[PDB]
Amino acid sequence: EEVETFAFQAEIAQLMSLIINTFYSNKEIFLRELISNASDALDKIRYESLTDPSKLDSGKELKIDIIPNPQERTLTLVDTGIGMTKADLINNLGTIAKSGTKAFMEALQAGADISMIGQFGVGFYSAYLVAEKVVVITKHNDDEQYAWESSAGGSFTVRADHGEPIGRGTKVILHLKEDQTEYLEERRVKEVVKKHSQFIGYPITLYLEKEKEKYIDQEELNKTKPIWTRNPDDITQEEYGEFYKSLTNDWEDHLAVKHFSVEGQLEFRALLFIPRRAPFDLFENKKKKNNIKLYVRRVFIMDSCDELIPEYLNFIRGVVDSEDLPLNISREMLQQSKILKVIRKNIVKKCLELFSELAEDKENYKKFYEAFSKNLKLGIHEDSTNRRRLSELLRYHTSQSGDEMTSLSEYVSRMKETQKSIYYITGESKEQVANSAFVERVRKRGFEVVYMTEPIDEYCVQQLKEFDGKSLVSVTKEGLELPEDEEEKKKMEESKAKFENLCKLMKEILDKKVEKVTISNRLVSSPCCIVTSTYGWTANMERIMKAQALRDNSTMGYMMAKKHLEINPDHPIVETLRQKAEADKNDKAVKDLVVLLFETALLSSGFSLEDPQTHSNRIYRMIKLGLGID
Amino acid sequence: EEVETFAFQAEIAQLMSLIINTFYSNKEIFLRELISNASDALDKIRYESLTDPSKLDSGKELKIDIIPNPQERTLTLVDTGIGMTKADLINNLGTIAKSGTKAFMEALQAGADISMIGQFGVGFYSAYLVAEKVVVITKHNDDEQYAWESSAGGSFTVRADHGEPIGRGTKVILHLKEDQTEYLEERRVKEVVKKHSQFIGYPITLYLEKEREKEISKKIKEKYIDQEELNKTKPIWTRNPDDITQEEYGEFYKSLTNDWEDHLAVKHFSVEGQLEFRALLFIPRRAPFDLFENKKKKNNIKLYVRRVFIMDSCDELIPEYLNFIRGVVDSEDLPLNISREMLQQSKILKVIRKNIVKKCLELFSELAEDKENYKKFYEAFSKNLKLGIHEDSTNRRRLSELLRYHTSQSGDEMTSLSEYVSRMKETQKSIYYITGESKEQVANSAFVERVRKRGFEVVYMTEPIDEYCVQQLKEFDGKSLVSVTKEGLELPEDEEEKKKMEESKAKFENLCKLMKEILDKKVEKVTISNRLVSSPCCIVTSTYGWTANMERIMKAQALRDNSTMGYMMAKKHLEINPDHPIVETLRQKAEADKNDKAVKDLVVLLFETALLSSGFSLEDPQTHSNRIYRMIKLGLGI
Amino acid sequence: RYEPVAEIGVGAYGTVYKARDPHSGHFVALKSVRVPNGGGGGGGLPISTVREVALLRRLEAFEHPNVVRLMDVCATSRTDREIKVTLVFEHVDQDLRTYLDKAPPPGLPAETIKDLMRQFLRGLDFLHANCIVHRDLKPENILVTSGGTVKLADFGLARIYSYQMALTPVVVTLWYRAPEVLLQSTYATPVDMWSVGCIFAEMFRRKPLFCGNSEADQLGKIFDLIGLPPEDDWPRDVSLPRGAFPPRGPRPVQSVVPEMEESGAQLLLEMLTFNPHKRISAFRALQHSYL
Amino acid sequence: VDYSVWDHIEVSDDEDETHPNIDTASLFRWRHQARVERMEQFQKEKEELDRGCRECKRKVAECQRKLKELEVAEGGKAELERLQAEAQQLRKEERSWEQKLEEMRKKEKSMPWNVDTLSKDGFSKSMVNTKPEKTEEDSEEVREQKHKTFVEKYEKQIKHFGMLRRWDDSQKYLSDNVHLVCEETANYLVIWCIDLEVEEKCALMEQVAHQTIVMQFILELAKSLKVDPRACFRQFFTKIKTADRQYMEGFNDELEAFK
Ligand SMILES: Nc1ncnc2c1ncn2[C@@H]1O[C@H](COP(=O)(O)OP(=O)(O)OP(=O)(O)O)[C@@H](O)[C@H]1O
Ligand SMILES: Nc1ncnc2c1ncn2[C@@H]1O[C@H](COP(=O)(O)OP(=O)(O)OP(=O)(O)O)[C@@H](O)[C@H]1O
Ligand SMILES: [Mg+2]
Ligand SMILES: [Mg+2]
Repeated sequence: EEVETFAFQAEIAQLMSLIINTFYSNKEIFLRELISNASDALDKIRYESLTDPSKLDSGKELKIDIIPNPQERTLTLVDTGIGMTKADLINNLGTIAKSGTKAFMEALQAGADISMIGQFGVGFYSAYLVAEKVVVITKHNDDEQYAWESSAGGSFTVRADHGEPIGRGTKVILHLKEDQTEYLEERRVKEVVKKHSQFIGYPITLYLEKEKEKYIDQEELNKTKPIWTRNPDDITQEEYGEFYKSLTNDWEDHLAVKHFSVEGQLEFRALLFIPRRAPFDLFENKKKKNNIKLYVRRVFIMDSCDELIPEYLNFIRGVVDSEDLPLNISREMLQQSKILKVIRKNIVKKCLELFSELAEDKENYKKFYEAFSKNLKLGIHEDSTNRRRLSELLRYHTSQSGDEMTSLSEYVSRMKETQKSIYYITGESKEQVANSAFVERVRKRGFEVVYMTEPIDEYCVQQLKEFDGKSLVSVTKEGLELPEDEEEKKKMEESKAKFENLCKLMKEILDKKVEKVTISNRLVSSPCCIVTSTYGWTANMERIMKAQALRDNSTMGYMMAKKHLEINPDHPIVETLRQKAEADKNDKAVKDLVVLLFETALLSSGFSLEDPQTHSNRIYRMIKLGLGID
Repeated sequence: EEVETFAFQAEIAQLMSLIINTFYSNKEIFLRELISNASDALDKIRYESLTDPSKLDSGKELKIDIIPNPQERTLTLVDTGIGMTKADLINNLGTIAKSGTKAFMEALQAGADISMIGQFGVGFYSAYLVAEKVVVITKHNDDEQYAWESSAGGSFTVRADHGEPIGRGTKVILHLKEDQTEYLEERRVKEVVKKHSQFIGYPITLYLEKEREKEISKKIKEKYIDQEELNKTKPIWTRNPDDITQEEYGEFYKSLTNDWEDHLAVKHFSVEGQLEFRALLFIPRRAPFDLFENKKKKNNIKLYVRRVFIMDSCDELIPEYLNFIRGVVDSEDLPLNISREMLQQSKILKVIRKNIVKKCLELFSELAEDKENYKKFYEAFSKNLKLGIHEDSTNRRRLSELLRYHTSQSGDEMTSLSEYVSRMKETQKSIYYITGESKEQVANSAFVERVRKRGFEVVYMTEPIDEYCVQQLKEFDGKSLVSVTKEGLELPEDEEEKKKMEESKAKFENLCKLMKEILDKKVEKVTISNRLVSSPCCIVTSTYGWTANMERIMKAQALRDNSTMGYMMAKKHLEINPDHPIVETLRQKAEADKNDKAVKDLVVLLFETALLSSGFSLEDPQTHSNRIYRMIKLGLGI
Repeated sequence: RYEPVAEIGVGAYGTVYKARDPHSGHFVALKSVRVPNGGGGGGGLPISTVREVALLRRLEAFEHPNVVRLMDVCATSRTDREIKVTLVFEHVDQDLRTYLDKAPPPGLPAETIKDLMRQFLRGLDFLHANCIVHRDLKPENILVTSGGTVKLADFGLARIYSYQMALTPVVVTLWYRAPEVLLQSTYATPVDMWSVGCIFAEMFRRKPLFCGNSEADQLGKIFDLIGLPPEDDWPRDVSLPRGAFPPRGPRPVQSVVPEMEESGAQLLLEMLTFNPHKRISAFRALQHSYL
Repeated sequence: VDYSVWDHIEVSDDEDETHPNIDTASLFRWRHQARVERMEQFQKEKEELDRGCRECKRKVAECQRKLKELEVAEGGKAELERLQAEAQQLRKEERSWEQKLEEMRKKEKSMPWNVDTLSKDGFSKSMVNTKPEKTEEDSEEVREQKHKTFVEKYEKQIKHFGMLRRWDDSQKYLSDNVHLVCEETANYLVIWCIDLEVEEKCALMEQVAHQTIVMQFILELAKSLKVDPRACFRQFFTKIKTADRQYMEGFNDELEAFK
């Protein structure tokens, strides 16, 4: 009437050309697709034989045989599956977006342990990405042997085959294009096999014309077996070790392994591995992030650890094998990347659990930590949500320890009943900070400090603001609080008055070299010392940040912390200076000494020296005076 | 046996669902593909009207309008294009892998300048990613108005003219899914079209409910928004470079990226080879705050196909060190895959990159002529230059020419290494330089004292990246580079003075020996060098590897404390200045008593200060200061 | 020294590149290693890469003709850093409060504020798009970077102050909290903007716009600038004795707040307006020609 | 053909949905909170609706019992009719609570997918590879079997190492073939050099000797460091790329002596 109804049409002539040109990008995947199809058929046999074992009379072996033929420049793939009937060849094989795999999966709805893939129904045609022509010869258990021939030119032919008999299954003859002879190379074939066929359930063999140049049956082509598919409680340490070593190609077995599977709308099985040692290229910016690989039904999809795991966890090796993911028409790409983020989160939780249990194993934890504490600290820096968990894994050397590291919680357990903060000191070396004047009074007051000797600690401690309710404080900064006996406090105020004008004099001498001159009881053996304001970079942070090649120098205008000259009023030098200020505050020799002392303190305090030459020149002058040179 | 011939079949029932469900991951392509089709139809008219003006008798204005209808949860695309006939709706629109653009590809032999965008004949069906149902009402001039209608359920229908005036092009009715209402939002619409229809030849407008003051006029504002603005930015590279001026080109840059300031340096790139493309290169007047935040995805150089944004993979389009040049690459000859989200055969981009880089280098060379803006450029991206020098082996022959440094003869004037070389003496067969923590440091270094006394120009270098570039660049214009901080600093000098130094070596031979013993396991070799003038001694680096400025850089910057490398890579040498009063005295003191511990302690002091003056760290600065305090106490009588 | 043209695989000396001798044309492995200088044992120049390459050049002197060795008389940088390139970045701790402490006297460059304002409001548009609730956002929850970028953090008491905090987060003068906070209602676009509106005035003055004691008293300071009506322009969610706030006029924000350009005075006054529905949205203010 | 089941996944830490003026370190935490609060509100609502439904259900159920009793009662049918209407209202109330529960079911259907709804911890099993029991094997007995079969198995691969010269190729080679870093390999290389001398292949012999001392070098400090050579062979190439001309040649002298 006013409306006409039409069925949707499809221009197969164009569609086919799209299939073998625009639907795919990579072409080496033709092996994956054809092998996958073989394994589907091999599962078809298995299932059918479960109901009727006599179906195995036409051959009792389930495998995929790869036989290159350079003399023809073709590739023979023998699939020992059930086979296809004449009808199946013209109905399923010869039809776009159609696969009898689904029909078999419908048969499997009656209950089975069978797992096949092939929901797209186009994988076959990927053969023409590489092959000019494809011939499929098959012999279904319930039909005759037929040859199926097509160059993907809009049509195909079927005829009963003659000569060599096929017990069951099908053979694929890939009339490889003249510029596709690279797939006749052993290496190239094995490359693809290792790329997408490394966990195929059925044996895949590669025949090579070798010593006598005869086709040698490379049975070990895919000898690698799935482990996460097995019951973890029935998997031994030796088996987990062998898997890790096979997975990573590392002669050394793993430090730790953890099986992990989820069930529900999202479903997968996985193995996570902690390596015993860090890789020499661990932090390489250009390193492929493929430590943990992603599979669907044991078929390699991708290994993008950039999203799968945190960068600070980018050392854990493993396999995640999902049961059902929304793969694109091109299986190499996964739709809904948020799924990967969900998977990540689940993995992270389990990694943290593993780390905690590893921490219980003190000895192996120590080994772990020594190798991957950098990554831990990077986690503290990067991850704002698991930092707390990661902070429990932190271990440092402290005053009350030897060369044995201790946790922050252990530090906390040894804090005084009046101690409200964690004392610490950062630097280049343990000995450097061990000999710092900043921890001398701290030790005199009976306090433990945390020694932080790694450059990353400046970034780590930046985030470590409070731990177990305890605050943290650097001994190198202004405002260092140590127990103040009221008697001593009075004496210190008296001392402040005593050296008041002295400090004022020193400031006049070094008005543009130091922000404030004052006495402090934080010092013990030193006459003086330079401290860093609580605002801005520490001396260590300054030195470290200056190292960065790609640093924007103008940012220092917001980070140049104030320097203050701490004075230790108990020294003869300081006392002498006071007396000298009284004798003559304008005494040049005294003023020179003040400058000397400042630079001496500044330098030994770990602060940048403005002019090493001039500094040493003063020294040389003093040396000459001692030598009587001039 | 008998060979039977069969045509390939297609299970459309499955195929259709695969087209919708498995071909795309990003549903934003919905509007892209719809707009693209509209623009193709508009291209069809342009041609037809080009060769026959009467083709516009039923409408001349060519544009693409988008009208959202939240009250229905539908979208309306107004295509003022040539439209389709009943037969085309049935044949082209209603067939998978069928496109009438191919008919124009073949028909338009005269229309060589008519470039249709895309050609798969399937993109239409992606409409159902977000739409429950699509109706295409159209009237090609060669037919009447018909309403094509389908929900992608294996069938489609076509209805007769319903009276909704369409005498040209088509009305596409997009019935959106319950959970796709975000595409009814102005913001969301704009977000999508700005990334996909950026350079559509025909203007795209939106008809949006205008945010307005309550209609109480007392006050009232306009009821609807006409968002023509979406296509305010036009293609520039498509025009003739010689006819393109900055009055428009600089404006393009400012619209290219949100930057209210004209570019610094630019370069048009026209490629008329197999990979025909045109590209515009843009250099900012300043580096961005996040310039080195390599954790972030790149998007400076973008790849367009037929003026349609496809990729922005700068990782492939350009070098890392060129990740500051912003621009557009536009080709109509690229083999995009079925999704049009990725270019097939990445080797294409490898070639494109190389070609672009060549023009980047030429641009830099052009800039070198404009010293004023060159210095601005240079300083803004000097690190990037040095990174290119650091990483891009092949093109250092051009990148090293762009280097500019302050020297002992140029002072505050930053000059070229080629200028340095052209002004080298007949004995100055190597380029002398020094690296350090700062200009005034190296400018007052003991290492450059004799060098200046010998009349040599010293190139001052201070960045950590400079410290990389000096290891890398050790020759320019035929003359090698020698750090003045290194041992073996063979300055050209009078052989007779060398003889004097050999006599001095004999004079201070026993002193050097004693000092080495004093400094056993502190210094590898204590010896004499006339590089020193005012200093008695100086820790000097070796001809290769680690140097004074380097620890600061690598030890603190590197996250990997490769303790093997940390513990396997530096000696220590101590130069002696035989003319210095202290050195002279030390000789006398050694001769007086080589076992005089006080002298030995002095040597250690001098050693530590030699380390300090050369920019080296001490093993325990506190004990250094302790010695100082002790000496102070002695001076104070304490 | 040698002119690099190609690249060798990655190994001991990392990404070894390939060059030619500028003079002789001989090929060479552009081997590279990171270069520090001294360490905890003092200075230097820990054994010796500084002569290791001399070995490699010594091997070149031998010409033993199977000596792939590092290019030129130095441990050249041909992709250095161990070898292994890695980056790490510092977090910005430049609190808005710190900014203001570092900022100049009343009359803070309006143009700087405009930039920071539109950054803030742009941030809000995102937050409003993501329905981020944070009526507790105060000056100190605003980050101003060294590049002049506003970053927002700490979105409401529900997920902030997990560690040591203030004992008077509310009792403290809430001159930066909207009337709707003072009225004990809820969070909204106008609430957020009212808060920062006063902050923007603080930025101009380098000093809090208002300063009262109680919530009603705080309004008593607020009202002095924005004006006040009786119980006929008050919202339903009011805990304060609405109607017991004797009406008063407004005080031209343009003249009250230093360098407050009239257009911004209008935007601010709209942000400060007592009635949340007479205020301007983050988007509207963001897109205003003032910014 | 239908993956729409995963079109609504909510990720609270989605780093691809950020903003230049927003600090996501706390935003992600906000998102987490919001998700939790919404689930709490949802659950509360559902339980209250279920409660109300069950209450009205019981009320009408008991009223229906009473309707039977009123029907039986001699004249209670006047009250019956009153109660019937009341019971109908109670049923209508129950119904409306159930209708609201149906709307809750619709809300569940619209619910975003996340780590708490997509899946559960189907299986988890940790393991720390501590051990394999302080022990020791006689390396001479191991060699008796290993040297005889290992060397032949990898004879060509041992030779391939001996044919290398670049320091970087040697590192990568052993990185790929870590199982070759041992004495049996080095011993073959020594023997091979002897055979090459006999065969007058001195050019190759010299290069094999170079690689012989490389493997011996690995073995040399592996023993000094008391570690498995395969765990530290990479540090020899690290040492080689870092050690002094005089001292690396001295290490080459110590190495030649070690061989
Ligand atoms: N070894 C085999 N034995 C029997 N039948 C086979 C074999 N290989 C392929 N087939 C048939 O080929 C037909 C075409 O399916 P095809 O493999 O192209 O789709 P698919 O690969 O199953 O789906 P996908 O595109 O997702 O891989 C199937 O119906 C299947 O029956
Ligand atoms: N708005 C429109 N106006 C006119 N024809 C249209 C319109 N939309 C779709 N078509 C029809 O669809 C055909 C091809 O559209 P479609 O997008 O599906 O394929 P294509 O655009 O050629 O390439 P792609 O399939 O990649 O988009 C056109 O030739 C035309 O017949
Ligand atoms: Mg298949
Ligand atoms: Mg189209």
